[PDB]
Amino acid sequence: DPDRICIGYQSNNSTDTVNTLIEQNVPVTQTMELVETEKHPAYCNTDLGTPLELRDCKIEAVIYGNPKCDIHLKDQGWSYIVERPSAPEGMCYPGSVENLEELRFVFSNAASYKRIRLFDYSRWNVTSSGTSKACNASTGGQAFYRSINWLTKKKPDTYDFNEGSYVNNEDGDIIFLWGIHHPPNTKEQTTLYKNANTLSSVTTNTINRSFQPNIGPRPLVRGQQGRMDYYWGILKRGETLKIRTNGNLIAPEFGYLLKGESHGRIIQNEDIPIGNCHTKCQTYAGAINSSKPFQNASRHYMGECPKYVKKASLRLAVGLRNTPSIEP
Amino acid sequence: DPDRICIGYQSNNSTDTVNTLIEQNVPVTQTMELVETEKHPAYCNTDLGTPLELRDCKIEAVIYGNPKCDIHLKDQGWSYIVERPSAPEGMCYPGSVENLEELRFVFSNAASYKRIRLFDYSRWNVTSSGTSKACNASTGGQAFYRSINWLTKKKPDTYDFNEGSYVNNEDGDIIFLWGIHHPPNTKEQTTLYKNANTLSSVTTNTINRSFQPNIGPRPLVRGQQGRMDYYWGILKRGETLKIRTNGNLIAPEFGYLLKGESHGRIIQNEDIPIGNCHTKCQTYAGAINSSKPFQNASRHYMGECPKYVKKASLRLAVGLRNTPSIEP
Amino acid sequence: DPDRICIGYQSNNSTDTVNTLIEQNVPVTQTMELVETEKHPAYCNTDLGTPLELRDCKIEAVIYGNPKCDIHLKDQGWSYIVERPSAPEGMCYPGSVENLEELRFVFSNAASYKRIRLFDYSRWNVTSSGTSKACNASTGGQAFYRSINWLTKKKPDTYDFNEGSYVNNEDGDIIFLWGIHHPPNTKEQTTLYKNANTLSSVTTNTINRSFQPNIGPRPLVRGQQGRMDYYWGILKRGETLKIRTNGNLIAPEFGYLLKGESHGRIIQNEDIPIGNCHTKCQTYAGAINSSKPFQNASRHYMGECPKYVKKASLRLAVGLRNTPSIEP
Amino acid sequence: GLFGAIAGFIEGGWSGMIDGWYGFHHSNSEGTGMAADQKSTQEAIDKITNKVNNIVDKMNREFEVVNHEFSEVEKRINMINDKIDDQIEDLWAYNAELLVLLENQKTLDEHDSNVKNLFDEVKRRLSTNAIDAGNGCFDILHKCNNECMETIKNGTYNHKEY
Amino acid sequence: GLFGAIAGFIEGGWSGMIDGWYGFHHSNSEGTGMAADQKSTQEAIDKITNKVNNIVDKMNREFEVVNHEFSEVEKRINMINDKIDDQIEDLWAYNAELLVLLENQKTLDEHDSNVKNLFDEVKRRLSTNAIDAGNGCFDILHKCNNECMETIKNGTYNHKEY
Amino acid sequence: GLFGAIAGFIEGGWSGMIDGWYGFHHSNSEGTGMAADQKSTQEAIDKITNKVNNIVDKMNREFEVVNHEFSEVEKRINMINDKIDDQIEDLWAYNAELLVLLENQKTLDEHDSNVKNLFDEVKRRLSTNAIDAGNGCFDILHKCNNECMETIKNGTYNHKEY
Ligand SMILES: *[C@@H]1O[C@H](CO[C@@H]2O[C@@H](C)[C@@H](O)[C@@H](O)[C@@H]2O)[C@@H](O[C@@H]2O[C@H](CO)[C@@H](O[C@@H]3O[C@H](CO[C@H]4O[C@H](CO)[C@@H](O)[C@H](O)[C@@H]4O)[C@@H](O)[C@H](O[C@H]4O[C@H](CO)[C@@H](O)[C@H](O)[C@@H]4O)[C@@H]3O)[C@H](O)[C@H]2NC(C)=O)[C@H](O)[C@H]1NC(C)=O
Ligand SMILES: *[C@@H]1O[C@H](CO[C@@H]2O[C@@H](C)[C@@H](O)[C@@H](O)[C@@H]2O)[C@@H](O[C@@H]2O[C@H](CO)[C@@H](O[C@@H]3O[C@H](CO[C@H]4O[C@H](CO)[C@@H](O)[C@H](O)[C@@H]4O)[C@@H](O)[C@H](O[C@H]4O[C@H](CO)[C@@H](O)[C@H](O)[C@@H]4O)[C@@H]3O)[C@H](O)[C@H]2NC(C)=O)[C@H](O)[C@H]1NC(C)=O
Ligand SMILES: *[C@@H]1O[C@H](CO[C@@H]2O[C@@H](C)[C@@H](O)[C@@H](O)[C@@H]2O)[C@@H](O[C@@H]2O[C@H](CO)[C@@H](O[C@@H]3O[C@H](CO[C@H]4O[C@H](CO)[C@@H](O)[C@H](O)[C@@H]4O)[C@@H](O)[C@H](O[C@H]4O[C@H](CO)[C@@H](O)[C@H](O)[C@@H]4O)[C@@H]3O)[C@H](O)[C@H]2NC(C)=O)[C@H](O)[C@H]1NC(C)=O
Ligand SMILES: *[C@@H]1O[C@H](CO)[C@@H](O[C@@H]2O[C@H](CO)[C@@H](O)[C@H](O)[C@H]2NC(C)=O)[C@H](O)[C@H]1NC(C)=O
Ligand SMILES: *[C@@H]1O[C@H](CO)[C@@H](O[C@@H]2O[C@H](CO)[C@@H](O)[C@H](O)[C@H]2NC(C)=O)[C@H](O)[C@H]1NC(C)=O
Ligand SMILES: *[C@@H]1O[C@H](CO)[C@@H](O[C@@H]2O[C@H](CO)[C@@H](O)[C@H](O)[C@H]2NC(C)=O)[C@H](O)[C@H]1NC(C)=O
Ligand SMILES: *[C@@H]1O[C@H](CO)[C@@H](O[C@@H]2O[C@H](CO)[C@@H](O)[C@H](O)[C@H]2NC(C)=O)[C@H](O)[C@H]1NC(C)=O
Ligand SMILES: *[C@@H]1O[C@H](CO)[C@@H](O[C@@H]2O[C@H](CO)[C@@H](O)[C@H](O)[C@H]2NC(C)=O)[C@H](O)[C@H]1NC(C)=O
Ligand SMILES: *[C@@H]1O[C@H](CO)[C@@H](O[C@@H]2O[C@H](CO)[C@@H](O)[C@H](O)[C@H]2NC(C)=O)[C@H](O)[C@H]1NC(C)=O
Ligand SMILES: *[C@@H]1O[C@H](CO)[C@@H](O[C@@H]2O[C@H](CO)[C@@H](O)[C@H](O)[C@H]2NC(C)=O)[C@H](O)[C@H]1NC(C)=O
Ligand SMILES: *[C@@H]1O[C@H](CO)[C@@H](O[C@@H]2O[C@H](CO)[C@@H](O)[C@H](O)[C@H]2NC(C)=O)[C@H](O)[C@H]1NC(C)=O
Ligand SMILES: *[C@@H]1O[C@H](CO)[C@@H](O[C@@H]2O[C@H](CO)[C@@H](O)[C@H](O)[C@H]2NC(C)=O)[C@H](O)[C@H]1NC(C)=O
Ligand SMILES: *[C@@H]1O[C@H](CO)[C@@H](O)[C@H](O)[C@H]1NC(C)=O
Ligand SMILES: *[C@@H]1O[C@H](CO)[C@@H](O)[C@H](O)[C@H]1NC(C)=O
Ligand SMILES: *[C@@H]1O[C@H](CO)[C@@H](O)[C@H](O)[C@H]1NC(C)=O
Repeated sequence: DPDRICIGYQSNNSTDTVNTLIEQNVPVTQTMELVETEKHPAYCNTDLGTPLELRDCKIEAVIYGNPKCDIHLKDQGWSYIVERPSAPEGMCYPGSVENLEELRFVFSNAASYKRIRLFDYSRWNVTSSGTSKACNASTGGQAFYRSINWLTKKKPDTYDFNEGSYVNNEDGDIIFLWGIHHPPNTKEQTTLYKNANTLSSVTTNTINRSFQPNIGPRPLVRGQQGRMDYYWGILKRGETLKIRTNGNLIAPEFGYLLKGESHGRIIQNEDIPIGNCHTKCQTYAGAINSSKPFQNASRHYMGECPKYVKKASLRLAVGLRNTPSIEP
Repeated sequence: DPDRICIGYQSNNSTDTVNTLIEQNVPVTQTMELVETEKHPAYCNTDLGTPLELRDCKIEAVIYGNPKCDIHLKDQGWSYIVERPSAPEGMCYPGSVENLEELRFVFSNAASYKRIRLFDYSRWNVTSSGTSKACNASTGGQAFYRSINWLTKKKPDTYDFNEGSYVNNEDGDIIFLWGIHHPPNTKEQTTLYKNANTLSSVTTNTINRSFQPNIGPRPLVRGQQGRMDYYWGILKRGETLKIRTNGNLIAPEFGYLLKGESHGRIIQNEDIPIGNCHTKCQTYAGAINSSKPFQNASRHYMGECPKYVKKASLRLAVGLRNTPSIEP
Repeated sequence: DPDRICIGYQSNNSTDTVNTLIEQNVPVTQTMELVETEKHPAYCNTDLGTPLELRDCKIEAVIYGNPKCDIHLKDQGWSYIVERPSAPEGMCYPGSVENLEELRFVFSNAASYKRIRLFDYSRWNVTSSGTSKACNASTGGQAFYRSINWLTKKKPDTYDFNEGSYVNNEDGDIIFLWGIHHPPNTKEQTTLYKNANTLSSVTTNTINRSFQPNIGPRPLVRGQQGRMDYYWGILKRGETLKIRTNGNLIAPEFGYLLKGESHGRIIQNEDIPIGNCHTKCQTYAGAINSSKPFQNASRHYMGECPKYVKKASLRLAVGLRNTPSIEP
Repeated sequence: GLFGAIAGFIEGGWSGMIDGWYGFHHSNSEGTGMAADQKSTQEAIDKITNKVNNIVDKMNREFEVVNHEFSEVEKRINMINDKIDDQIEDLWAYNAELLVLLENQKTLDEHDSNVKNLFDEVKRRLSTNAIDAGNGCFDILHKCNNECMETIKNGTYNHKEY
Repeated sequence: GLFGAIAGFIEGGWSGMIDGWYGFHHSNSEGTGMAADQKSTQEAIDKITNKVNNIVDKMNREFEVVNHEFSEVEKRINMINDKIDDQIEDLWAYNAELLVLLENQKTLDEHDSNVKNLFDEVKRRLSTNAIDAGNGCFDILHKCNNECMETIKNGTYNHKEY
Repeated sequence: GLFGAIAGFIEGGWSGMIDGWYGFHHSNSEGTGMAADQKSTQEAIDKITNKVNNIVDKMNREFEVVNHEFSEVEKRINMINDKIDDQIEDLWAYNAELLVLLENQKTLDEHDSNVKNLFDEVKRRLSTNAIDAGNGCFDILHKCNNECMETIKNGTYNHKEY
């Protein structure tokens, strides 16, 4: 009978629940999910450009110019590198790259390269462009690295101290590459290089390195008891590279003029394909398109990405405790 | 006179106090301590097994087989290593181990080793099993490392290029060890090794290393002006180790077949004894048996351990503010 | 008409506002700023003493004793080092310091040094105190490093194996320094050092190093096609340093007896001056005098400093929400 | 809950109140009404909006984990790098999880406070002219038409008139 | 405290109340009783249990500091490794200390809220049939036997009967 | 605010109250007075002082970033060192910013609670002898001289006398 006024609050059919410090699965009228669990499982383009996919060749194989990797000889740029673990081609002639991790780092952190000829060994006083069964071209014939040149003695038993200069007049720093061949016998040393002990020096304005061969039989790898030690250096803008050898030098032929900065990533992934897509956020498990503060895709990402959390869900209460409704 | 109903809350004789952001030493009816301060000051067994205690010998002394450490020649396993700082025996013949920290790491991170004979130097064209006053056995006589073998020239002034192969057909990777001896005089070089300059090569499928001696008088250490450089490598499953020397090589005799993964710890502690105990949590200051979230024992632990905090006490309020009681 | 009592709270003319999680720019009666934004833009003295300013010479130039840096030959101490990027003098004769970062670290982490004479080369069987146009003194004449001595052959074509000992009987560890000169021609090698290939050994109780020259023409740097490799070692209390050379050794003359521990900082700054001030907190952007918990000066500091935050302001509410006043 | 209004002295919500979190029901001679209170509702919207924007801003500061490669003789450095990435990720996991548990507790209590404050605001304005029923409802002791009702809702009700 | 009940309008606790945090005292013609209120007590137990379990869960995520060895020419790396271990340990020390200070503040206030809510729950149910004494006690204006008392405690008391 | 007193049922502050945050105004036959309540004010001062000292103590634990130098062949280590310094600095930025936003929210609510508790403390002590005006003021139903007023303020007022 008396006139009445009542205070009330919203109830609704929301099935949303949140966790609080003191309470599990509290029903609330409005929530928001803070973890993005949706992604596009592909390696997409970013604002820094297209990923370089290496299906056949590891990075060192491209740089040194393994003759099965001629598709990569062209001047190229990338936002990041996808190196397939299954990629069979590395260094074709048995031997190790000194500071391999630092080489892959400086190369991959660039945005692009131009291949620069440092030397022409046709005019040199040696037999140049030596080949090996270890380093077969894709067309089948025995070949060698495109970036470094196997110099042997001139046919009438001659290998004098040959030297050359290159001046970096390019617009950037150049990666230059070389090898030192170690024959298995003292017989092979003299049948290739004439001299029983050689001095090979690689010098610039800042670097001062020399190499003698270390003759002795190594275990057979890809049909070779011989071995090469692979080396690299950086020739800065305006610096002069000087090489001097009387044998055993696998001399620098082509260097790599690095330009710009990529995401500086080498992703070692097999089964995520390169996509014809554009993304603001590329994770190592695929591309994300979200305004949510978190994602559970990968801790490894590039661009502008939600923070990584190993959690299915973080639901934030916006509305109030959802109660069974009463009649006003 | 009127009937009465009253609301009240618990008071008790608890002396427990907590700190809040706004209040120090608040009395509360029930609390829980979150920091475990009790531990058993011993090095106990874990689920990964028994700790290896090294009272007499550092790890490199065991690996290279310092002849005072023959108790450790037996095949062994461990959950972690307790290396007593006072342990006197290291490398008996003066000289340094290249990459000593990485050797101790890879060795200690294994769960066990088997000593594998790589070579028998009785059949070689050299005087093998050379001895030194620097490397006395425990029984008193002059001896040498058990894992590497001092090769000198054959008595009628002969040391040709001797070479051998070992193939790893074991079920795991092998640590192999060698040395390069550097005599103090050019006289000693020729009275030991015959050749004034030698080439010693240690090669595998992946590694390519060669060594020449560096003659010159070093300061007297343990009665020697001579010096050895100590080296190590890993021979992977199926790889071939090839050695070639005409002098100065302290050649590999016994390698270490590593199996499994321990806690991968080397504890440098003097006064905490090895215990006949089992623990779920072993800290570097002793074993913990607690469900409390924190401990103030050590930041260094293995197993399933409470988080380290440098705090005596973190008391959490469970009950309410404890007040002086009033009569209902 | 009835007697009245009212509860009220403070309003004032404060313009102070704070941010809360749920509210921006809330007016409150009393606040405190937690970020210190005031500093003295100078490099001041600390309790560890006065900063060493290097305007003219980098640290390696002082240690090796570049003859333009004679002002720094005096025994010296510091709390930290201010190395001006513009400082022109480094290594005067072209070549690189092996492990340069570790040398600068161990030197800068000391509190002071005494220059100790290790050797006198006037009594040696060589022409000592060789000079170069590359290493001019400040007074103009051609000179050389004060800490290492250019030894060439004795005038009547003689350079035998010369050797010497130094025993560290000083109260601390000594940094000792040396070089290996690499001539551009085989002609210069024989006109300086007589021998076409030399053995230079630098040995102590623990270190065992030997060096041969690597002849070949390097690019012209500061008028030299020749090159030096620079080396350093630590001679511990009671250790003996032994040197042995028949050429190419730039032999150790003066070592550095390190004492104590500084802040162990090398600040690479141009435009912040050294100040005649004392501070409890020295940041890399200047000295702070504050009890506030935070500062936005620099993440790099020494002494007792507020925590670095990249924020203009963090204002903490002390009083209550400031409301427009009402009449009691 | 902390303030005792939601699932408390007001036992349940109203399914009809769609455009607001808090509001009024009235009955008089002229009939019946139920509507959201836009002032109390909009104040709450502003507060949760500020909270959400703060949570997003504090979690979106620039962060990046570049993967690194190491040689077989760089095992210690490799383990140290892995430790950094694991332990920083672990501290961020704590921050994110704890912030949601803490702020969910406060958000639900803040709503409870908003309902109690609206109820108390009406109780004081009505004063001695209304009887508290103890379910969030007031029985008004005088005739209160739609003009009188809107005057209570928008807060111009002067109890001395009646 | 924040809600003004504990060490507030109810000046002290009861030493007799052992099996519960909150409860009732009654006096009528049939005599005297004091007992814990199991519903309000068990709700509080569940909340602090949830809090404790959350604190333990958020602090027990996998963590490990492997000690490393360094050469005399690895001083920079040695210092960098020591920095990681010191600065991560320092961030965890902040988290642990702050969480205990923050949650101790809230736990004591949550108990204060629980007492106030129980008092308010009884005050509304009694309505005009009881006088508030201002010490947590109500003087009931009608005869209230043990049946009537249990009806107030378990919350089936209808004030219109009296 | 959370407790509904500050900018709430007491609509504004008093510009005259300089030496305290909370206090009393009275009017009787003998005239007028306004003064801070030193007990409630000093309790609040102690709490904010404790909070500030805790904030300063939790932020002043020893911390140091030694700058390091790296060779051109130590690019990976250089990047790893930079990552440590950036990511630890980033976690401390979160801690500092969040702590100020969180504690500013609580400090303002704690003041609101302090005002409500003082009001409630007086309301209970006066009991049935005063009428609530709903603006933080009480009209006392008996003559209340300066002795009676001070007795309400310092909390010795016995309502059964009147
Ligand atoms: C780099 O390329 C090298 C050259 O490759 C060839 O030439 C290029 C242009 C392409 O045409 C390419 O397809 C060619 O293979 C390569 O060296 C070659 O390696 C292959 C595989 O190891 C060798 O094949 C084996 O040859 C032997 C001998 O064959 C002769 O004798 C037998 C018995 O009398 C006759 O039956 C044959 O007709 C020949 O007259 C065979 O014994 C062997 O057969 C066995 O193994 C195969 C699987 O490989 C089985 O299918 C069979 O059943 C047998 O079990 C192979 O056929 C080939 O001799 C060799 N050629 C040369 C010129 O060296 C080299 O390996 C490449 N380098 C690297 C690192 O890969
Ligand atoms: C490796 O073992 C080497 C051999 O050790 C010995 O043989 C083995 C099987 C055991 O029996 C073991 O117990 C033996 O010691 C070891 O070389 C030895 O090192 C010791 C200690 O430096 C030498 O002892 C000293 O000898 C000299 C000379 O002694 C003779 O002459 C004197 C004077 O005419 C006579 O009095 C003696 O009887 C001998 O005829 C002594 O001058 C000297 O005495 C002084 O020092 C001792 C403390 O050491 C004091 O107690 C005395 O008072 C004196 O102040 C020592 O007795 C021993 O000569 C030497 N032997 C050999 C064959 O080299 C070697 O050191 C071990 N290697 C390492 C790295 O440890
Ligand atoms: C280490 O010091 C070396 C020696 O320095 C000199 O002696 C000391 C004690 C001081 O007095 C100092 O002031 C002296 O310079 C130093 O070598 C010197 O380097 C300078 C600069 O490169 C050389 O100066 C140049 O000399 C040539 C030749 O000069 C003669 O011939 C011309 C033509 O016939 C005549 O005009 C002169 O009078 C001389 O007879 C000049 O062609 C050249 O002039 C051009 O360049 C200058 C700027 O440098 C311009 O102003 C002119 O217009 C021209 O464009 C310079 O004058 C000097 O010859 C050389 N001396 C010696 C003995 O080597 C060395 O560089 C220092 N080392 C390092 C690493 O710095
Ligand atoms: C190949 O041999 C020729 C002849 O020996 C070299 O040319 C000589 O180079 C030296 C040094 O630069 C000069 O002094 C001579 O004048 C040159 N002689 C002639 C006839 O040109 C040439 O440099 C050698 N090639 C290489 C790569 O070392
Ligand atoms: C990422 O998500 C955004 C937001 O949903 C997408 O942007 C919308 O795309 C549709 C279709 O083109 C438009 O109708 C909307 O207007 C867009 N919204 C905005 C804010 O631009 C976007 O297409 C998605 N990106 C990718 C690469 O799939
Ligand atoms: C990210 O979160 C989502 C949601 O929890 C995960 O997807 C679930 O994964 C579980 C466990 O394998 C599956 O059984 C469910 O079918 C998935 N549910 C949904 C709703 O998708 C996802 O696996 C998480 N992790 C990653 C790396 O994406
Ligand atoms: C010790 O000397 C003998 C004889 O010189 C070596 O045996 C010879 O080894 C070569 C190379 O393997 C063979 O070509 C010869 O046929 C072997 N001759 C004989 C008579 O067996 C033996 O290898 C040497 N030992 C070592 C360890 O080098
Ligand atoms: C670690 O502490 C636990 C818990 O107190 C111990 O386990 C108890 O041991 C006693 C005696 O054997 C038994 O009566 C209890 O039933 C055990 N409790 C459980 C949960 O198993 C345990 O013995 C201690 N461990 C060590 C190694 O001392
Ligand atoms: C861990 O915490 C306990 C408790 O605070 C420490 O033990 C106390 O240490 C002090 C300071 O040396 C002694 O004076 C007391 O006698 C100890 N009290 C108790 C109750 O044991 C312990 O030292 C702390 N640190 C470690 C490493 O265990
Ligand atoms: C300079 O030459 C003299 C003479 O050759 C060296 O003195 C000789 O040194 C050896 C070895 O220490 C001794 O055996 C001789 O007795 C010494 N002879 C004389 C006459 O003193 C001297 O050591 C040489 N200087 C350097 C630095 O090597
Ligand atoms: C740093 O600031 C402090 C505090 O303001 C200064 O110390 C005061 O200096 C004045 C003038 O000498 C004195 O009147 C005060 O008594 C000082 N206070 C204290 C607590 O000592 C101090 O001078 C400043 N330091 C520098 C180097 O400028
Ligand atoms: C530290 O904080 C202060 C205060 O925000 C900064 O000083 C301001 O900087 C801005 C942006 O350049 C200037 O426009 C203002 O004039 C400055 N305001 C005041 C009040 O000084 C200061 O730049 C910050 N950073 C550093 C490194 O000190
Ligand atoms: C919401 O749920 C109620 C209760 O089950 C139901 O009566 C109503 O139809 C639902 N609302 C819809 C479907 O919009
Ligand atoms: C608790 O303390 C009170 C007050 O001192 C005391 O009367 C009582 O005996 C104590 N309770 C015990 C010992 O159980
Ligand atoms: C504070 O502000 C008020 C309102 O503008 C003003 O009347 C008063 O004079 C100010 N107080 C001062 C200046 O002390």
